[PDB]
Amino acid sequence: VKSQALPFMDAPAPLDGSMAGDKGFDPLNLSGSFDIKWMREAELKHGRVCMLAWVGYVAVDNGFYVPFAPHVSSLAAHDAAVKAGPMLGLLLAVGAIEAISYNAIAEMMSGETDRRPGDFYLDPFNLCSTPEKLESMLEKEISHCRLAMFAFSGVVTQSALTGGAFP
Amino acid sequence: EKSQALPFAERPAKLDGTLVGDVGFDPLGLSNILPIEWMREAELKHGRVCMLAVVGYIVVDKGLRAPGAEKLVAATSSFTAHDAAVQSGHMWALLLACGLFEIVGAGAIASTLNGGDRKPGEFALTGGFDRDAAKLERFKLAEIKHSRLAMMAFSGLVTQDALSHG
Amino acid sequence: IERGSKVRVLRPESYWFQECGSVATIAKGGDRYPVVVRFEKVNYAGVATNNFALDELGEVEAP
Amino acid sequence: HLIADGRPDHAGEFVIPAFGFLYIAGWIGWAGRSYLQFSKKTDKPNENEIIINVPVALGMMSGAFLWPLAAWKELINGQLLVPGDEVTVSPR
Amino acid sequence: RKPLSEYVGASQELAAFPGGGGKEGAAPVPWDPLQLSELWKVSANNPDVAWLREAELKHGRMSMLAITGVMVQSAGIHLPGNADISFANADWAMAPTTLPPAAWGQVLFFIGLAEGQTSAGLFDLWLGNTEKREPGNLGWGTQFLSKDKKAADKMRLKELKNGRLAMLAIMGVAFNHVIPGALPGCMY
Amino acid sequence: GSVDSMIGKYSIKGTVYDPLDLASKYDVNWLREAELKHGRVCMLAVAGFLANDAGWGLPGLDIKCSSIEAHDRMVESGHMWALLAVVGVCEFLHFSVVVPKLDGDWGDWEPGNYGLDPFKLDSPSRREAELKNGRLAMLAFSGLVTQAALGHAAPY
Amino acid sequence: VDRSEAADTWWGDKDYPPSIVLGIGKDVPSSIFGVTSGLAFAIGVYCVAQSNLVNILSGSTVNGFYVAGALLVPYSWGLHVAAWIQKQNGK
Ligand code: CLA
Ligand SMILES: CC(=O)O[C@H]1CC(C)(C)C(=C=C/C(C)=C/C=C/C(C)=C/C=C/C=C(C)/C=C/C=C(\C)C(=O)C[C@@]23O[C@]2(C)C[C@@H](O)CC3(C)C)[C@](C)(O)C1
Ligand SMILES: CC1=C(C#C/C(C)=C/C=C/C(C)=C/C=C/C=C(C)/C=C/C=C(C)/C=C/[C@@]23O[C@]2(C)C[C@@H](O)CC3(C)C)C(C)(C)C[C@H](O)C1
Repeated sequence: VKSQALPFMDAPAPLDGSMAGDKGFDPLNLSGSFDIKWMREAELKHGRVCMLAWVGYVAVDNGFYVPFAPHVSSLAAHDAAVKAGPMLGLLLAVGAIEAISYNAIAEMMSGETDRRPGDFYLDPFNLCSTPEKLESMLEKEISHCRLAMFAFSGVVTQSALTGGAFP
Repeated sequence: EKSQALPFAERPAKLDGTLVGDVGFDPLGLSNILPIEWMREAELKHGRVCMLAVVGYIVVDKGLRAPGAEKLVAATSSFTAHDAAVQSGHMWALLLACGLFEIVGAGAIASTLNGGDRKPGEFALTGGFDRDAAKLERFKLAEIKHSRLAMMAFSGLVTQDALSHG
Repeated sequence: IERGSKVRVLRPESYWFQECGSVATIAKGGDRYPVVVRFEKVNYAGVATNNFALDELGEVEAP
Repeated sequence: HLIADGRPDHAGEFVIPAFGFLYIAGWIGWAGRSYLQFSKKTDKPNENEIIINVPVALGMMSGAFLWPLAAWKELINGQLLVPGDEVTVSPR
Repeated sequence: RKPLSEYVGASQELAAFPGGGGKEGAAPVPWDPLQLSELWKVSANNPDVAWLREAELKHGRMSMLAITGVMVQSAGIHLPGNADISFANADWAMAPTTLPPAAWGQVLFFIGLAEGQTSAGLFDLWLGNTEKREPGNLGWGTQFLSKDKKAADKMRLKELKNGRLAMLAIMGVAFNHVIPGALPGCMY
Repeated sequence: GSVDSMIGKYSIKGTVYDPLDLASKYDVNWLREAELKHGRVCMLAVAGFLANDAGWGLPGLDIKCSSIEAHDRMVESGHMWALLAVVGVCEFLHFSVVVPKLDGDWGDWEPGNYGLDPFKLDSPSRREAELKNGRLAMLAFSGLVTQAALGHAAPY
Repeated sequence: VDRSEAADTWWGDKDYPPSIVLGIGKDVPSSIFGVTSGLAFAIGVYCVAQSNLVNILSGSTVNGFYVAGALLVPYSWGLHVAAWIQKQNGK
């Protein structure tokens, strides 16, 4: 309806309180423009990557390392790991998951499967049993996704700027 | 019939008093060519930009600095503060903030051109002054008059400062 | 269409397809192609006449 | 070596002979077409095709000198290009 | 389709003789020796008189701006300049060759935007369908046309005559700039 | 819209001065408008010619030159460009009000009535004086320029 | 794709294409299409000029960003045709 976070206009058509984190924030009609399931999957994927990125950046800068590491600050750790080699192995490992994700996205958007975006059915302890748990955890996940996007953007920009300690 | 501002000149077709501040002043007739909602949003935006710009110019010229701006090493005459600030890279922050707000501005003008019924320049940022519709209309006409004054005020201020080259 | 009339042939396989001919005779019942159109442009065989049905002819000028 | 590229320095090589031939060939074709238009209305067009009516053939040949204006006039009046809905066509 | 006779193009200059019968700068009939206006009857491939009038007015307007630019530029009048740009060049043929691309790059691409944004239904004009488009009526300053039919026709006729004259002038100076000696007595 | 119902006839004799009969050949209101504008421009022009030749000052000016040859040098200096801009704006306003009117219907614009009347000094005799002074200014400025361009100068 | 599973995209009886031809962008408005097309044209022509016209290309100077941005010029053409199609379809 008349959107939240832009109280002088209405949220685009897809935003109708259907999905988690729907604060009615899409002023440009950029999700009524193109399918919002793809948009939500992209949002979730960005958020997960940035959660992992922030926590890994902080750990490496604090001093967390592997049995054989270059033992370098997390800024130059990209170049060090690439020159060592295992970063390309990480590329292959994530490429396997990304090709399976190509498949999953195709079925989800075509309609062969009733898959929610960013839902790989990874629930070992059944932490989302009842629907109330499902929406609560999806809401928390999306809020953390957005906040971690911002967090890693700030961390990496600041590190590339000053080249200082952890903060 | 005949224009309020130009009783010798005929009234423009689109200008009919619906928009506040209308006196039928349009010899060139650009209103009939461009949509009008875009035009009045542009008028509000130009007015607000120049209103804030005059205040910023005078306060920067008088001697007021922002927190930490003393190290921006400007000539303190504003006249150079533009070159100094783009060289220091802080005007890119202003550009980013303005683009962040102008995404919403583009969305809002698209909405009112589409049919959302948002009046041009409305952004729901009111300081609790939309209580009465008559007061809101009076304030809107105040804003449009102050805009029409402030555009030319900034023009005169910057042109005189440039002729001085101080 | 009418005897002594100029008619454009509309049969696709005719040598005179989309061309004019003078009607000389229209027969009664019987013939599936009652009209007898006479041309002046001999086909490959040499004949300048052929029988057509009313639907395969369109008048251009009347007698 | 004749330079046929359209430069006016070497116009006499092709451009002026080209215009001369185009005028002459138009004269020829217009004389032929106009005589055919005359003969088709004759009582015996088939015999007129062989035996040329020379008195009017000379007239058509002479009158074809102004073919570009005559052809343009026939074009505008629509008496040059028969509508295709009136030309024999083989079953596609 | 609307015929040529209803268009504001008649010129008294052609029908200026004993028995011409022209008045107010307009001849009783339009001029068309090679009947190009009426060529659409032969085939639809050709443009209609609507397209032809649109092209005529476009050529006239462009040629008038062009000849005015030629005259002013060759007269020595030039704009202010900076270290980046110098507008001092009398030769009107190579004047655009010598100014920064933003300069001519903003002349072009904005001429290109306008010619293309104003052009809506020009193919309907080609097919002679002026349902919602008058040829030459881009909407630029149409308010200044007199409401009287006579005055409006007079004004449009003045426009057409000036456009044709300027087309002749600009092409004369062009065809004596290239192929020298075409237009005798030309200043440029 | 006719010459008969207009101010500016011969004063004493009262007849209309149109020997060549040019009133009927063009819109009479346009004739009146252009006559008034020409008279006003020539009034200003002869006054300015006299002042600049006198050496009457010009607030904030730099160069001193005779009015006969001042045109080229002020064009070079750049003041005449600004004068052209101001005149162009004013005459574009007059374009907008008058042109949509030639050979047409002057709605009510009274040829020559620019509404520039703050002091309330309008009157019929003053309009007649305006027209007569404008015409004599035209002829006088013609004499001024023709005589100045041929040497003879000063009070002429 | 088979003969059956294929959209009815023929439009010879109508004045403009159906929006379905645009595929994934069958719902993005004409405003977005036009603005993106204009930005794409400007950016791509800038990249091409900076790569081969303002500078001389070479093994040591070929720039990947300019090369990629060059491909926004045909994308700009497609986007502007799309803008016209959506304007005519009413979106
Ligand atoms: C009456 C004169 C006449 C006219 C107006 C045309 C017209 C045409 N012929 Mg040609 N044609 C003619 C006679 C004529 N033909 C004759 C007699 C023959 C048999 C040899 C041909 C065999 C022929 C072929 C095989 C082809 C054409 C083609 C064409 C077309 C292209 C022009 C060209 O390349 O000509 C080519 C000209 C010739 C091959 C030789 C022409 C013979 C002489 C020189 C001219 C006849 C004049 C005649 C005696 C005049 C009598 C009038 C007098 C009594 C007053 C055009 C429709 C071509 C086509 O279809 O293009 C679309 C094509 O493929 N024609
Ligand atoms: C923008 C907006 O909102 O509203 C605007 C838009 C709108 C409506 C368009 C408006 C307008 C009208 C406009 C702008 C009109 C502009 C008209 C213009 C610019 C008209 C030039 C004619 C030149 C000719 C005929 C030249 C002949 C030239 C000839 C015949 C020559 O002999 C040239 C010559 O070189 C030769 C060949 C030989 C040489 O020896 C030298 C000479 C010099 C002798 C308004 C009213 O302003 C309002
Ligand atoms: C007709 C017409 C128009 C027009 C026009 C045009 C072209 C107008 C041009 C006007 C122009 C160019 C007007 C200059 C004035 C200069 C002045 C006043 C200088 C005084 C200077 C004085 C009094 C100097 C005095 C001194 O030397 C004294 C005496 C002795 C010294 O001790 C002191 C000094 C040095 C100070 C309109 C209105 C634009 C539109 C309408 O549609 C038609």
